Amino acid sequence: PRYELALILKAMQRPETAATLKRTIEALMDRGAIVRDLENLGERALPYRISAHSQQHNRGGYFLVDFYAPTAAVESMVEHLSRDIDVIRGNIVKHPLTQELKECEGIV
Amino acid sequence: AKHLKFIARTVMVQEGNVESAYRTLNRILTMDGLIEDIKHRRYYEKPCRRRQRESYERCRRIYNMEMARKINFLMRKNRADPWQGC
Amino acid sequence: KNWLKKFASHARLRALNGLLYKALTDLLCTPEVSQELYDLNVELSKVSLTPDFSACRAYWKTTLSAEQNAHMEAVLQRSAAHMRHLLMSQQT
Amino acid sequence: REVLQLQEEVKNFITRENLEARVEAALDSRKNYNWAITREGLVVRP
Amino acid sequence: NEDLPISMENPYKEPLKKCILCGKHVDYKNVQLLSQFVSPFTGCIYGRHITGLCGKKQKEITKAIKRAQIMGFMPVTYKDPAYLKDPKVCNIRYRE
Amino acid sequence: RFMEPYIFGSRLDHDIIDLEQTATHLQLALNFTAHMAYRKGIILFISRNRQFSYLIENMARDCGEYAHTRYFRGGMLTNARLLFGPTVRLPDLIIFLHT
Amino acid sequence: YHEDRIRAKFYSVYGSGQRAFDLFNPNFKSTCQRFVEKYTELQKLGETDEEKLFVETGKALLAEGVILRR
Amino acid sequence: TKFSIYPPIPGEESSLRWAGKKFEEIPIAHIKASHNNTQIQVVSASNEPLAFASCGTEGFRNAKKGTGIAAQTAGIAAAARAKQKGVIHIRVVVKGLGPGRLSAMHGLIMGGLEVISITDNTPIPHNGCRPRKARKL
Amino acid sequence: KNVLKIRRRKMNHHKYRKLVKKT
RNA sequence: AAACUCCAGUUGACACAAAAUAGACUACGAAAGUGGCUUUAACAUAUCUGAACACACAAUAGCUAAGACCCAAACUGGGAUUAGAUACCCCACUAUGCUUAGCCCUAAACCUCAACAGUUAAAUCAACAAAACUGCUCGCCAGAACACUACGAGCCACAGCUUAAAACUCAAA
Ligand code: FES
Ligand SMILES: [Mg+2]
Ligand SMILES: [Mg+2]
Ligand SMILES: [Mg+2]
Ligand SMILES: [Mg+2]
Ligand SMILES: [Mg+2]
Ligand SMILES: [Mg+2]
Ligand SMILES: [Mg+2]
Ligand SMILES: [Mg+2]
Ligand SMILES: [Mg+2]
Ligand SMILES: [Mg+2]
Repeated sequence: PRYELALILKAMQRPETAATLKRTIEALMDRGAIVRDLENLGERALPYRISAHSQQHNRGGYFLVDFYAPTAAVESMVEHLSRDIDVIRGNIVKHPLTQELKECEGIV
Repeated sequence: AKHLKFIARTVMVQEGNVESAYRTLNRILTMDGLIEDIKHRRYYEKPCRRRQRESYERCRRIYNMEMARKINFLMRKNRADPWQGC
Repeated sequence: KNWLKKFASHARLRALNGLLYKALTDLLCTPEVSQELYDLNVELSKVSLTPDFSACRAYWKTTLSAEQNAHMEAVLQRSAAHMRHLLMSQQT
Repeated sequence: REVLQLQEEVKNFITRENLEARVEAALDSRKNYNWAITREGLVVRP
Repeated sequence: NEDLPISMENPYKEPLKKCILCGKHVDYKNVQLLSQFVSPFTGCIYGRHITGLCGKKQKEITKAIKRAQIMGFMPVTYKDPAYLKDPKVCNIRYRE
Repeated sequence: RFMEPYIFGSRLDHDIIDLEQTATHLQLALNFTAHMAYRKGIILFISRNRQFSYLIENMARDCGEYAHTRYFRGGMLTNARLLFGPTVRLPDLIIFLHT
Repeated sequence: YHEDRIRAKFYSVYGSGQRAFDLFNPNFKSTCQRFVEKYTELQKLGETDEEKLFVETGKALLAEGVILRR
Repeated sequence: TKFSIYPPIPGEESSLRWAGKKFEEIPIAHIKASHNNTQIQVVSASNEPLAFASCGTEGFRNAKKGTGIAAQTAGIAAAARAKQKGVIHIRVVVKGLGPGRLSAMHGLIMGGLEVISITDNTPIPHNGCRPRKARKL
Repeated sequence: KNVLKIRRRKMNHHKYRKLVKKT
């Protein structure tokens, strides 16, 4: 189905961020994914302090990866994100656009 | 513990009015339910007792709202008698 | 429970007195009961329980003004039931 | 119409060839999902 | 006789009232919108008696807020100060 | 419920009383009243609507009949012998302007 | 009644007439009632397309000289 | 300029200053108001403990310790010991709903310190540990 | 409802449980 | 009063535990139950009824094994009170509450309303509960107590569960 990967990456310089993004997308493709688009939400202060890989983070880069993947890929990809040291936090959700916007007639 | 400090539940003082700021903080903590949470968490409330209490409070609020609406609707008739004598 | 019908239709004593004094003071310390009660700054002197535990008399210090005393008395009497409910809900 | 839309959409998917260029372009871009609502039910964009 | 009333649906029927978010998509990434329904001082989610939202959109906002908070998009214990100057849509006053 | 057969319809949640039936009912009522008055029967108007107590009393006095627009004490009719006397005569017809 | 539909549209487009109702007059004629009568006449002497009837009725009433602010 | 009840953001530059210092540089008075005791500690913005005074360290014992007067005395003493270290402005952070929640702040004000902001940091678990059973008194 | 039947059930059960413990 | 002072306060690091606010919502599931986030499976039946035992399930408590252990806590110690207090109050700490794999099969397991279909007309209708009924099916009931008992039988249960009497007694319950 269609999934969205919300990625909070280590606050790094441009070459390292580019390498990390390429590595993540390559993992997605290796797991059978068709990557649709990559969106950069920007570098920002984290809402709270996040401890990952024996390091404390207060700032991070927010990215979105839209893709289509088989259902078996997701779990595998999750494990991969657990091992990547440049990933503060990764989450794969069902793509919000795929969710249907049922119409409402108002308050009864 | 992991959040930024001096933003949550923080009040600034205006022209050295410390008491007004403290009372505003008390108002905020009560309106957000934090005071009630802290007081209720001193001892364990059993799930059945919790359910009964919430049911009672919901029904009491509904009943009070309906009674208030009834009185406000019937207060319109409360005026000076227009047919005095007859 | 069909609440609509219901709505429509001695050493120990000293310990309880002290406990209820502390509890009622701490309830009056905040707007937990109501903002109108909080703004009054009602101070309690003592709590006395009748020997048969049929009533809890909470003695509140009066002020010098008379209209303030009457307003305080009105608010307190109007808020007694909610205070009782809170005291049992907090399991004091 | 579903198939035609998907056909024209696939032309802008990230393949193994454009991965570097697309990553750089995304690094040189910013997307904003934030927007607020008013009491009248109107959207105010950032 | 032509003057008799005719069977008909009420033509003066007023449209059913709609919540402020009716017809609009609520996303966990739109932290600006989600922050309009939490307490500025504690970050607690407002009830529907305050937000005025219908049940469906109240549930949508609650789920989006929890998702954003756990995924590292939104703070938990306070409203992000960047959104303190947004339009006020909730019927609550702290007399602040 | 028992007033439904007499209702023409409901115009924007406001009932409309069918006047074609009102005409026949009023004809029968007025005929009965006229016949009772011809027979020299006692006619007692009753109404607790205070907006019209004065008007009803004036009308009753004018037509030489009787009115009761005031509080109805228990037993005017069922206990009339104790409350008026052993030989009181009760009304032959009562007209409710407000029931 | 049929004209209720027309009335509804009127009260939604031109709003409540600034002229006040006089219910004591048994033959009172509102702006909405004039619009209804003109609409019925245009329907009976012409075709049946509701929107065209609406605009034609508005034009005819404005020609008569009654103000109708949308 | 409209007074803002919300605190300044350390990131966003603001013009509010106290003795030339910013909000994030003022010392902090941490008050812990327990049910039987009140403990005040003044620390720097860099977490250097300057002064410390509780109701117990000021001689009060047992039930007298959990009173408003005891908290006032502790606040006065903490304010004195902090005044001996160059503190005039403080940001207050109270933790707990004990009797000395406000009396300790009163004592701090009466000892010479100026309060610019009040914060509440009472622990509220989102259902973590289970509390003890209610008393059968 | 008759609470005495519930009380009698309580007494009989408690009396029964004592006997099995004893013997 | 005991207890601790390897105590207490700020800061930082940090769960196999339970899940503020939303929820003033009343949703899901056969019921029991289910209220932190994500993802994958996934919520039978295009007549109805149909079982103490057949086939699957069943809160809490409890029993076997291994594991985890913050907090709470039957028991067990200490402190205080009391005429006595090994209860109530304070402190400490177990089985247990948690995970895995097996058992046990009980609740005011209650909406104290058996499942499906239909009606609102009648006299509405002992009472109260929760407006009164009709058709059809299954289950169950024929005074109280003896009795959630005895015996028999079945059961991973062995002070256990299901089924469940009679004798004596009474004019009531
Ligand atoms: S009223 Fe339509 S979505 Fe809320
Ligand atoms: Mg079946
Ligand atoms: Mg059978
Ligand atoms: Mg059974
Ligand atoms: Mg079980
Ligand atoms: Mg243990
Ligand atoms: Mg029940
Ligand atoms: Mg059945
Ligand atoms: Mg049993
Ligand atoms: Mg046997
Ligand atoms: Mg047995």
